[PDB]
Amino acid sequence: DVSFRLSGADPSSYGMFIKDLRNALPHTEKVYNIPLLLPSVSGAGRYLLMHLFNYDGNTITVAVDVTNVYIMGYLALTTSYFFNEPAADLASQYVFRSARRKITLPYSGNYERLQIAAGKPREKIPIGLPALDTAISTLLHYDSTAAAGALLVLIQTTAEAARFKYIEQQIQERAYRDEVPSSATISLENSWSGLSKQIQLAQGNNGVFRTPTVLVDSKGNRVQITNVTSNVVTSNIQLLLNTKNI
Ligand SMILES: *[C@@H]1O[C@H](CO)[C@@H](O)[C@H](O)[C@H]1NC(C)=O
Ligand SMILES: Nc1ncnc2[nH]cnc12
Repeated sequence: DVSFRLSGADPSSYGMFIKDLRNALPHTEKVYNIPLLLPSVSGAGRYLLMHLFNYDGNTITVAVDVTNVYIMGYLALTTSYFFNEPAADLASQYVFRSARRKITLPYSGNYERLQIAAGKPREKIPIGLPALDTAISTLLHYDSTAAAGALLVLIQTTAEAARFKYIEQQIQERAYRDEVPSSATISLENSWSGLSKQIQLAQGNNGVFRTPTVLVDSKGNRVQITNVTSNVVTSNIQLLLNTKNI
């Protein structure tokens, strides 16, 4: 298990949590020096539990699939909550079995459905450590519309930060003040599977992507990533989605 406390949190303690989260994900291989997530894991071992504590010390436990860093569900006091999708239903067979009741959220866990449920796109939802404290608090008591927004915050400040050093740094910048994600952040989120695939295909293609990945950069400009010498590959992406899962 990995844990993060908002009470006393700073960029350093958040950095430590994101390190712990990455390190909890198993791999047997690195591709271009980046850990390659496993094709599959059987049984309860598929799921990492993240213990998150709000500023007041209240807690939720979040279930994360270690193959793809996908949040499947969470436990808040004695109630479990899972996304409305087959992978989350499967997860519910292994985690939080001792919850007094299980609620299936009225949406799946992808960004398209969550943004619909929340009534707003990610571009308009501030993220940061304060927003993560809010999100934890929101999830403690069921409210499906409020929970959609909370879950967009939770996913970007945990899973997305684990996947990309740039996103981790963005959240660190937002330790004490929320701000909507940069368009580069949005771009990276949207591109992880694509990038993961191209980095793997580059092995056997002399480091060259079979298909260029289009990203938005820090200055707001749109760029093509064509090979493993890109900063996105050398100094940003931290985990690879196995092509078996693409
Ligand atoms: C690889 O990417 C860099 C930019 O990141 C580019 O300038 C260079 O020409 C590319 N090399 C090849 C072989 O595509
Ligand atoms: N539930 C989820 N967990 C991790 N990353 C995601 N990206 C979109 N939905 C996600």
